[PDB]
Amino acid sequence: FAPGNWPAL
Amino acid sequence: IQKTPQIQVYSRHPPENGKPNILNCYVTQFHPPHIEIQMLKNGKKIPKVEMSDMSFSKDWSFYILAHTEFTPTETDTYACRVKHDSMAEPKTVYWDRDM
Amino acid sequence: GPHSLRYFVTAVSRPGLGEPRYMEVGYVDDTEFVRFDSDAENPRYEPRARWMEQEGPEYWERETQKAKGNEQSFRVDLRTLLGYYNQSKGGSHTIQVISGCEVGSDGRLLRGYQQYAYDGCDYIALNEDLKTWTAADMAALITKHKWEQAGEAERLRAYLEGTCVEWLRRYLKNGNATLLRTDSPKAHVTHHSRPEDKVTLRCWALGFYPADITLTWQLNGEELIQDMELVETRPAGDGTFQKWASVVVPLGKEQYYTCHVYHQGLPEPLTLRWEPPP
Repeated sequence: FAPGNWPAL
Repeated sequence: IQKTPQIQVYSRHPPENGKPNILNCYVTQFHPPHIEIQMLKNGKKIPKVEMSDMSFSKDWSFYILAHTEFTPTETDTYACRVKHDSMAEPKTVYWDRDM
Repeated sequence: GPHSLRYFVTAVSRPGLGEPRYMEVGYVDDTEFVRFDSDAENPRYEPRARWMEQEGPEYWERETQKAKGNEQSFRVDLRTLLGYYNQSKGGSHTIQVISGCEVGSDGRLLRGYQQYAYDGCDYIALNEDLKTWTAADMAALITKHKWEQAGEAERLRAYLEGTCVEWLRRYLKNGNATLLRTDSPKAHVTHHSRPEDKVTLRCWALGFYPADITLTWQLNGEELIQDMELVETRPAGDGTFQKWASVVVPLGKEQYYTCHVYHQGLPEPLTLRWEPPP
């Protein structure tokens, strides 16, 4: 289950 | 901050003249990921050359396996050339059947 | 233990060629079990181990749609970092991320981690507390300020402690027999002479899995780490790995030296010595 909703830099 | 590719040329099974085999070119420790890997035979480029999926390790550097089927002989010389931005000119590693 | 579920993400800008390439690659105990690649004919999450074919269609759709959303985020992140470093749009740059969790034999969370890197250099990393960050340079301090005031570390903590562990726990059960995995090495010693008072003894280890292995040459007890020469472990191209270590010794003193092979699949470490037919 890969990470979703990656936070923007 | 780039990293120069470490290259290993070697066969899958123990080499033996006049018997089909796989020749590997294992390139590692390189960055950026864009790279050209050519396999050679007595100077001439080998046309049918497979490539594994690229991956990267815990130090960020990438690694990839290139390979082609070949039948070794007494006098054939096999090598693997690699182009990469870290290098000023290409890097040709020659196959030693004892390494 | 220790068992791990890591996700390796790569995003590379490619000016004057096309859109940026994007890859996610999942690992279970350092074994590729899933992969996504935007440069494929039809980009979707695909199994990379046959024990993953158990999972239903809803799993694959969910992971596939998630990856496409992630691609767009990293597409924006690439353009953001150009701004932070004031870099040209016509140059290629690479954003990498490793994000995962580790558990022991009991199942408890040993270490959760997530760390970024730009052009092969550390950018930002989540600390082992799972609360604060560590910026690698002045650009990463901009991201550090965002995620701290955004409270992003806390949202990551939920994934790493709960989701990652629970799913890792699930995968291990589905691929228990496959991940139990051990091929013992076939080992031998070759002799490579030379018109000289020395000879080269080379110790081989072939057809072994996993790639973790240690070869050593010894002289009557002590290990010759300094004078030894060895290559990095390498794929044979059929699931197994290869490795060799070598030593240069005086001519006629080959029986004084001893090779040792240490590996999981072995009941006990192998002890090798040069022997001719003759």
